[PDB]
Amino acid sequence: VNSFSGYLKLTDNVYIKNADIVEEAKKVKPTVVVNAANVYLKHGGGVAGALNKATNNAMQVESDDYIATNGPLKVGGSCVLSGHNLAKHCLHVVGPNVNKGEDIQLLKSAYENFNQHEVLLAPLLSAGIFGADPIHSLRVCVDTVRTNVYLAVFDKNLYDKLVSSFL
Ligand SMILES: O=C(O)C[C@H](NC(=O)c1ncnc2[nH]ccc12)c1cccc(Cl)c1
Repeated sequence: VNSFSGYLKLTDNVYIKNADIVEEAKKVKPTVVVNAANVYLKHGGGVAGALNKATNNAMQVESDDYIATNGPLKVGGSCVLSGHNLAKHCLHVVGPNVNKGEDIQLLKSAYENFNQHEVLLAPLLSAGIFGADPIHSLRVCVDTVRTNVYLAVFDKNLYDKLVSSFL
């Protein structure tokens, strides 16, 4: 038993809510919150900019030190950093950004990173300003992640569309 609340059950292990992931994180303090990152960990907008803003830019400061030491991530890859005031850990996961011309086939690889953590609060990878089809991303999530994932969908209209079309 965990302390996520009001989540619609999609499958054995995937639950979904129309909620601001930043607000969910502040309320639950999960072990792992997933950031929809880019390879440079430049947290400008979307999930990343919003999470980072909620940490008072501490996420960005930590991320810049990480990149200075390790170089960029791979598209499809991830790293574990602090969750600051939002969670124990933040799993920064790089899905493909369609508006950058990146390979949508890498979405499955991106979701595979979730399997290294027993429970996660997460956004829908490559949705929003990443420009991929959110219905497809949800299908990849359910068909790839085996651990317990709680998806927080910001856009109300998107949430309703995702629920009503889910097979
Ligand atoms: O679920 C959605 O609607 C799509 C979701 N977006 C957000 O979670 C979001 N976007 C902008 N500002 C925000 N502030 C608090 C949350 C938040 C998303 C998912 C993957 C990549 C990106 Cl880039 C965006």
